[PDB]
Amino acid sequence: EVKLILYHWTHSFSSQKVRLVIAEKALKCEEHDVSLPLSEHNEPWFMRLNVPVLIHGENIICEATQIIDYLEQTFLDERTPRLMPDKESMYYPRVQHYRELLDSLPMDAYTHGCILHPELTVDSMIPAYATTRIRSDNVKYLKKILDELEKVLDQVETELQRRNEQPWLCGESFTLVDVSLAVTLHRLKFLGFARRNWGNGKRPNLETYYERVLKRKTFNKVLGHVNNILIS
Amino acid sequence: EVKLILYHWTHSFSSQKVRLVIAEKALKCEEHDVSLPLSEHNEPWFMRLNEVPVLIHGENIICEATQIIDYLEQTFLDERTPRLMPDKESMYYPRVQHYRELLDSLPMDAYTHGCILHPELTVDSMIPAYATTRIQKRLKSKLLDHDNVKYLKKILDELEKVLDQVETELQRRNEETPEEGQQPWLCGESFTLVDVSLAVTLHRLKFLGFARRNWGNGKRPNLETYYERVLKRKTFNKVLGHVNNILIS
Repeated sequence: EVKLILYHWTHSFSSQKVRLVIAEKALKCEEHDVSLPLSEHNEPWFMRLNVPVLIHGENIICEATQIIDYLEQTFLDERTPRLMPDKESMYYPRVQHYRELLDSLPMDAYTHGCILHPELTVDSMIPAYATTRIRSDNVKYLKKILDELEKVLDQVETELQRRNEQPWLCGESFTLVDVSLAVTLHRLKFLGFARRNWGNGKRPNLETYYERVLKRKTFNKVLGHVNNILIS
Repeated sequence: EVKLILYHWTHSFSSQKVRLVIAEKALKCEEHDVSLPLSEHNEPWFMRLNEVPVLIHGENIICEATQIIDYLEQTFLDERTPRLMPDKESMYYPRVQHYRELLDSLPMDAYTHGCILHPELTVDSMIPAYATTRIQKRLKSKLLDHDNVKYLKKILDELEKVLDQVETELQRRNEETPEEGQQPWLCGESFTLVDVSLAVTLHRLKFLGFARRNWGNGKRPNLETYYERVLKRKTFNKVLGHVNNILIS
């Protein structure tokens, strides 16, 4: 047989997307978490959120987006679910529009702007002493990108509204745009930007979506513990 | 110790640079050649030229040759481990980094595609002729061939201009060196990354058949001497000794 091999950091955002796509497709994959609990400077994984790789026979693929595209285009046995509609399908141009819009969110900026200036976060799951340690980019820049997020989240909420006409974001099937949405939100919850953008009083369809995928078997099996700082 | 793991294609240009740097620094590395003798269409390595390797070192994943080579030079710093780049503050650094960029910017991919297509522009190519034969419309494809040939010529004239500079630099090194004694490499006495880029480039042009155009029979004699000298270098032979022999899988 031909082995499928993945070298990744368990807590890297992009790696989470890749590993969830692997479970959503029911692929056997030999996964190697190369990260270490404590660094040489004695730091745990939630301190070091500063690219994964897939080896499949003769192919080497790098960066999550490229690994996911490789997976979608390569495993086409009928039993293997598709997470993307046919390239000439009516549905592709919409799905790919949200997928690009979600895959474009500055997660790097969010995580760095959560440790710094934690005032903008609410119920952040990162210990408070990271803020002190990391203070040895600016609030102006950070507020902006947070407001941009609202605008993006506004689009998701409005598009999510269409519920009975249960479905997922773009249709009946769980698609690649759902791994981007699911993993994005779970990270925002870790950073403390969840209460700011949904919950009681705000975006009820989005609050229902987030809670629904926490109950999903594949998501739970793959990302159930990634926000638990007690686990290496 | 912490393992060095390398996934690569033996015959890819970028894998060749990385593997040679590993051997020049005398690093232990678990190397995995992912390539297959025969493809799904039952084709050998010399049929299938079109490759980005990855290095796993502890917690680091590094992809692409230049980035892997920059990673090696910067992290492996034991006193017994050779450096292939002079200290950033050396007289020599700007000269080395300047040729390093000049060589690492050559479109090797376009040279190999333009060899499989349009072999009439190659001489004594080592790729079989039968690789080419396999690889309102009438006037559309005619215009593509014309544009691709114009491009291929252009980049081959650029190669010559790169090789003219190398030849002149090797002339400076020959004038500085007594003919009895240890001959320098491109930028000085030490073998540097720019020498691994140059060696692997020249070996590859030889394979594609773009050597006789650029050296031999009086043209670029220092470069010719350089090429023949690096074929005898121990690490080069150990690592690349057989990468141009289509009889070996």
